[PDB]
Amino acid sequence: ARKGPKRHLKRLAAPTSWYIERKAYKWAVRPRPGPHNMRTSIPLLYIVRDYLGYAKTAREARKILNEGKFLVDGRVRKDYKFPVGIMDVVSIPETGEHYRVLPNRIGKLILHPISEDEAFIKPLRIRNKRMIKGARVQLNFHDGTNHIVSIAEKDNYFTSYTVLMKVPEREILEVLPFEKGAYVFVTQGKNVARKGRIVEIKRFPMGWPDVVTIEDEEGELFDTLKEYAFVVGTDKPKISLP
Amino acid sequence: AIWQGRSLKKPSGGRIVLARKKRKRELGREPSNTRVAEQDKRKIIRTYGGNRKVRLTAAAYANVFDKSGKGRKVRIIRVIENPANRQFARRNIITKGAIIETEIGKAKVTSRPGQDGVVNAILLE
Amino acid sequence: MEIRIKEIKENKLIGRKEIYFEIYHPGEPTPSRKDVKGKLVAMLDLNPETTVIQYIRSYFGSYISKGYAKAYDSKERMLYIEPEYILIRDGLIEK
Amino acid sequence: RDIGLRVQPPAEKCDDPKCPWHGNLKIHGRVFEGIVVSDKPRKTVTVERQYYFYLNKYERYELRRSKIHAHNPPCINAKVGDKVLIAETRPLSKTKHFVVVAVLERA
Amino acid sequence: ATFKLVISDPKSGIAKQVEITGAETEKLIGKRIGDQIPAKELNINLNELFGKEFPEDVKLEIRGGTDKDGFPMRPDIHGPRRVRVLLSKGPGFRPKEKGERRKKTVRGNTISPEIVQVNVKLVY
RNA sequence: ACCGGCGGACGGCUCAGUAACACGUCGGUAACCUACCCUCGGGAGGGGGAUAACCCCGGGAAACUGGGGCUAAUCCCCCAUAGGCCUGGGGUACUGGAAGGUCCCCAGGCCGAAAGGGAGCCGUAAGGCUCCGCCCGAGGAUGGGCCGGCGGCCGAUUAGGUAGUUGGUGGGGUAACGGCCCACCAAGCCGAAGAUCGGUACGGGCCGUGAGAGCGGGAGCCCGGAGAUGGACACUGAGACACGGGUCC
Ligand SMILES: [Zn+2]
Repeated sequence: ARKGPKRHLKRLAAPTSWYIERKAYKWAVRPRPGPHNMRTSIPLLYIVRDYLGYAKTAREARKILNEGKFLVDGRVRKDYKFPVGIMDVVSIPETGEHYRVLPNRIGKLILHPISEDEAFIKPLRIRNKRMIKGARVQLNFHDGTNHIVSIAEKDNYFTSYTVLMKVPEREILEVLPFEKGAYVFVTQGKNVARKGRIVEIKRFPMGWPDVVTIEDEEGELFDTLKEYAFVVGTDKPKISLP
Repeated sequence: AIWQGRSLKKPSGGRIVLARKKRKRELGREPSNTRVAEQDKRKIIRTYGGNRKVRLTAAAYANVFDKSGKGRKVRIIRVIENPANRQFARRNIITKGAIIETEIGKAKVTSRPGQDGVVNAILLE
Repeated sequence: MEIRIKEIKENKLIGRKEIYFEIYHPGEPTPSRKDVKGKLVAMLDLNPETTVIQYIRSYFGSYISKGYAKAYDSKERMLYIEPEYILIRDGLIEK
Repeated sequence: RDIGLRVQPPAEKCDDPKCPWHGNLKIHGRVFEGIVVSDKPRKTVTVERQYYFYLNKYERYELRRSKIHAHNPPCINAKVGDKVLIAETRPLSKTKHFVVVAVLERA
Repeated sequence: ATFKLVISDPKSGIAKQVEITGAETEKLIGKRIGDQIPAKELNINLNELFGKEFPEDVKLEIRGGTDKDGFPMRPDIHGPRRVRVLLSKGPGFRPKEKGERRKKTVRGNTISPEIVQVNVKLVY
């Protein structure tokens, strides 16, 4: 009976990472394709209306968005279906507000207030590295963003590393490597929102993912996925992560 | 149409009853019996997802490559032997595994003319 | 009829202020929209032409009624943002 | 050469393009151990794996067997009764979707 | 067999309608679409009709027509026969969609006694 | 009102068919397609051509529909360059658990782009700024396609079933791997641990009952699958062989 892509999304079938009343209404905003995945993002309409309360109805929320009063990273977004994901910076210059989108201990997305000096920095985890035409190295980040560097700097970047990029100018500030003693922040799984330092890395045969052991601030050792470990510093977190 | 879906018989030997109509995405197309001729003939086919395929129906030239990487464009005379089918050699039908005779000698095809639109071959030593 | 302003919030994206208040009035009917707006304007020095009462709600067996109001900076902004039906209900539009 | 498994490569070599060690075939997915019960078809063996299934209501186990057809590379001439290791791969025929990668024990 | 001749002047964009009863209808019968004949054997003057001074070598070219049942004539259909053809473009079909095809009834190129209206163009 | 663009393949309804990779779950696609959206790196050079609307004349009971003239585009077509696809010979810079993958250097070829368009504010002009836009490459994201292991129903007053069937060697076709199909070579494959055949039935989350073990149901809500009087076919489109588009019986 299905003949093509879906365009709707019932509230009961909404992702579990949203702070949404699943039974108040029947329909939910189907997220447009964008930077992050479905499970690590929420449409900008929900952030504008439910999370912050700046609007009561979708009509006035759309009017606010069209007036260009909301900024994601450093660029103004007018699409109410635009996804906002992990490590994103939401800026409202008219009120001077800056938030970092982060998961909480039960995997739900929340906005953590930050300062103006921190609002210009967005960490990006290198999801993949490849080559393009002309012998140039292309880096693909956790939010689907891409960067291009010369072959000379091919040894300065590797997968699972973190790049601190200044937005919206898209300039690399520094690179945090993935190694022992590096501060990390777990973004998915059972140990969401937990932070600590790398202890050991275990690799397995076949296509099974690598596992990383992290020691938290209390001395407890817990395991998680290497792709779930997000480097945020060398010895201390370079961004506010509470 | 040329349905390329699931088989109608189980590996044990039982019969399978279709629970749905044939889908457009599971349909193939007629074979392109690329014949040796005097002028090349090719057509463009719009495929799944709006992609493009070049179908070569008549072939008159071939790109024959040697062991040193040198390639020459020559003319096809006849299909000496086609291991794919016992009638292709006598009907002068070029496939991927065919062996052809050109101005420089015997060549073995290495491309798929029905999917490529060109004929490429390697010299036989 | 005593009005207690429980909360005032300043919306700057939409140039308005949102006022949540309560009306204590035992042994009296639910106050009219005109009277509520008049008292609220007299108390908070708001502009009568840019204030709108979203709702006044009464509850079961209660002497207090909840009320929500919005005061906009400009009449043009209020017309642009607010729906037509609420303006008609509050009497700001002759329609 | 290592192809993602902690097993020794075959001693000899072959020209089969479907051999994961000396060809272009790629292994990805499940890895199973079994006993060869049939090897009559060319480059094809039948692998049998035995496991116990727990019946809740009767609180008892019942024996079940799994039969899988796998490709037999010329380097690894697995015979009937051999303890064999198979790995998942892309479809090779109507019923073959695994490939023999090593012979643990010779019958 | 009577005909309604729609004569169109390409150099002015005007058209005129004339009725043919029982003599020149025979003369017109049997010709296909695209056949040119002089206007002088059709028993018509063409001068006072258009208020013009057409040259002596004026001709009528049959461009189309419709029959009794209001069906058009397709130039690509041979013979004076009425058939049903799955059409996607051309005379007798208006697509109205992107790529839809509908089966319609059209007449052949040759003129038949069943034809009612014949559309022709003046050629100098 | 017309041309043109997008949507109309989602939503809404039903449980007919289906004992099957249909469904549930865990894994693969290193064997595949993807319009709308996000990021980075590049481009927008030169030409041609119809026609809708409108005017004249109409045909037909209607449904529908003919001829001529005159026009524009983000409409269509052509050239060039970028670029894609195949094959042959070399270097190993990259991701990966592992390269029929990516990248770089030669060679033979085929295919082969665009709308510097629109609006606003300035500026004497030239020119400048903002917004919405067009094409190519590399990635994502979104919706799918295909594949595997495991699980879930009764009848032996149904015991043999299969012959493109099971496997291979070479190809064709497909967006993709595959007896999906073809040519050739062998006799394989399933089965008393219930084959084949017949009966019934959309599968699951769940619902009813019972102290529990268990037994029974699985219409309403959600996810997945099918169907549009019974069938079979195709056009356009990224997506259909399409409930309110098309053809035949
Ligand atoms: Zn081998």
